[PDB]
Amino acid sequence: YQSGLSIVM
Amino acid sequence: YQSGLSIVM
Amino acid sequence: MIQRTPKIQVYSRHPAENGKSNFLNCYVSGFHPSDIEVDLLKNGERIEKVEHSDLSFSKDWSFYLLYYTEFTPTEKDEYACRVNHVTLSQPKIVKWDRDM
Amino acid sequence: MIQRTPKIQVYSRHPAENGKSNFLNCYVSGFHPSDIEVDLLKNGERIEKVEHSDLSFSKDWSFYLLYYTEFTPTEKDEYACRVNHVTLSQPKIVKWDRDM
Amino acid sequence: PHSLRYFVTAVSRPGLGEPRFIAVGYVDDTQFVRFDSDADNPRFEPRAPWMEQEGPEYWEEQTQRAKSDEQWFRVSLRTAQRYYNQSKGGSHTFQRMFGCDVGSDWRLLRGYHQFAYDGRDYIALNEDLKTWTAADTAALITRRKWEQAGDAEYYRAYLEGECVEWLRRYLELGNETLLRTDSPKAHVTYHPRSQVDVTLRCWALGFYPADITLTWQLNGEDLTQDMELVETRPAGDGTFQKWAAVVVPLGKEQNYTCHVHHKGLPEPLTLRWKP
Amino acid sequence: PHSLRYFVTAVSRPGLGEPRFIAVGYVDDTQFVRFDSDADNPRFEPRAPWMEQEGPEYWEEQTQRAKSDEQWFRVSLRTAQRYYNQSKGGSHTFQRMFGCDVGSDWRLLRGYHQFAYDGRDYIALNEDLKTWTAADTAALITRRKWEQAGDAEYYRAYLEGECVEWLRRYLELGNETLLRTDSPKAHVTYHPRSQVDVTLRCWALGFYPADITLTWQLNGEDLTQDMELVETRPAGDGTFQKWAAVVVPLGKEQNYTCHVHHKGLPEPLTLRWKP
Repeated sequence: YQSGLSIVM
Repeated sequence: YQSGLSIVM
Repeated sequence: MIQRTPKIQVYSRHPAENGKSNFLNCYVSGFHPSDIEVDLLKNGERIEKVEHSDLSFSKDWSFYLLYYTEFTPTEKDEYACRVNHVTLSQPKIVKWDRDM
Repeated sequence: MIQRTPKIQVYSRHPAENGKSNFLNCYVSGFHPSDIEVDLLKNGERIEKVEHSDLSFSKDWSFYLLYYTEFTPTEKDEYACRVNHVTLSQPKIVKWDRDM
Repeated sequence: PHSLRYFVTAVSRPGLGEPRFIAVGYVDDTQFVRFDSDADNPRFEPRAPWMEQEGPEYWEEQTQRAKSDEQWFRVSLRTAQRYYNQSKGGSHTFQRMFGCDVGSDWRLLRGYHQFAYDGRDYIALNEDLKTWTAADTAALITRRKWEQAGDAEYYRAYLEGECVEWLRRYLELGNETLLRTDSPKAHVTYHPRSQVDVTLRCWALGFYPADITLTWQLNGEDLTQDMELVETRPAGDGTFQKWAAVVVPLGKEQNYTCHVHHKGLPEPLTLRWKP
Repeated sequence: PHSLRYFVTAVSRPGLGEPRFIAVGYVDDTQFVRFDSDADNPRFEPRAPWMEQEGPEYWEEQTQRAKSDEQWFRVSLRTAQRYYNQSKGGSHTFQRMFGCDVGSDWRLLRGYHQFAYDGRDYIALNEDLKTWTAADTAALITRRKWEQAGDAEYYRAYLEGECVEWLRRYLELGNETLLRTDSPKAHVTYHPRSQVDVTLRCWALGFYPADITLTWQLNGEDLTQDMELVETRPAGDGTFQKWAAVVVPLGKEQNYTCHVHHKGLPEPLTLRWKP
């Protein structure tokens, strides 16, 4: 699994 | 099926 | 906010034979949003212990779920799947057809 | 007059589980001549109504037959295959091993 | 080829609690892991028997990444709702699909990182794994941010590394079952719909993998214009079912043939009705 | 490829009656017809469900051709018992295997017409369908007799014509079952033969067609010199089983790998033991 880094905005 | 033709001898 | 109404398929795991234990399957797919109510009915009332798959979605982002229970098919008992969605005004009841 | 003794394999059609009906198999192959005596034994006695396959032979001309009966595996019942052939001085009794 | 896929659904429930967070993992057409926020103890769980071998260090790392992603979607849901000027009460869904495809050699074929907001395409990583495709004006803002931050490099590094490495490992653990194919058990059923016509139904049952081709082809029609085709459906034992039906004039049923293509079948099935 | 094969056995029983004559028909590894002289009513019979559809013309012609061949073997056994100066009382076996193999295009690949007397090679038709191979002095006379008479052309016409046409037809009739593949259900079992060594047994179960490859790849990609392989055996449900065993030191089980190759498997299975 890989978690997100930057948020959508 | 196929029947034989010539006999062995 | 896409809203997709669910496709509903009611079928058995194996070919239905009277007196032979089998699995009743209700497959709901192609629906958005994820929030959905699915029940399995025997003779119009609600079968307890209906398992369902973990929620997942297809390649178009539309969700799919499988609801299943163990049943024994017989001619006199009628099996159905009851589905309620934001898209449905009232719960939709789909009868089980043994040729589908 | 070639003489080939039969290979004997005693095994079940499906993985053996106690109380589940299954098939006990004795497979004799690689033997010449065709004449052979095969019996299926439960606790030393002879199971009735044991079917067998139509006689056939391998590419090397050695015959093979399958002998089968329906049985229910359990912990206390012991199954074997007894085979007699012109090559054997006395009948060979092969017990059934569920890991073989 | 083989595929590793994660399907992530985040649904906000304003006034009812924190957003529901669900992540399901699939290898090919087999589901092997699940994370669901509403479980009594939310943690990654095995959904395949071959995964029960994994030690705690696998599960703890997976669960932490799931819990980390949960905060990501909680923020991103809030960020989206405010940008779109949506009502605070409204429930909204964020969907994410990511994974990798490996070829014959078991080296990466394609990497996927895609998002949908409220059931519509939002942003997707392109096949290059370096650039983004934006669905709407909002995603174009996400794209400029992710371009500057270098998010594509962060995701590509996983897709090119851990994703393929773990796909091959999952294939090792479940090899005896995952690499198997079950050819469909196919038959044609004849139901006389009227006094003028009959419906012919071609069944394909108990087949794995899920991909299959069912066509009724009349006289060599490649396919049929009026044919009912149902969606491929799970049997629940790891195998799938599908059927194709045509309505044909009475007495001409034997012209129609059903053709089945599957990974299990080196040659296609040709099925005909015989009474 | 696909094959149509007939396995014909004639065994004389002096003092008990006429020679026993048995003919069995196979498509690939599936048996579809049988003829036994000692049956209550001796005739070719269907032993596959897809054979129940043939009309009365088919079964009577097969039975008639079988009855002619039965008389052929009654004479040929007597001739063979006379050339070798064998005792009239002695029971002797004449075996004949004939058929055809068709390729991808479903056109003839090889035609077979071969005979064995008392379990040993006698005369065989070559792949050319024009020449014979003689095992002994008796067959060299049969070879010269059959060469002058032109028997090879009589058999070539069947192998190249009726055999392939009916092979293609059988594949059409039983397509839904004959073209199916059943992937082997494979697993490795661990049996500790001693405290010095352990036996690892690799299983292949429930597979069709019968052809399979089971190989033990110790250490690297090196197969094994000392491996016990049992003959492929029928389960009795139309599928086959096979297993391969090796004896390995205790604690070294993880070096050994079992490999399975099958028509059902697009990729071969690789299996290892973990205790």
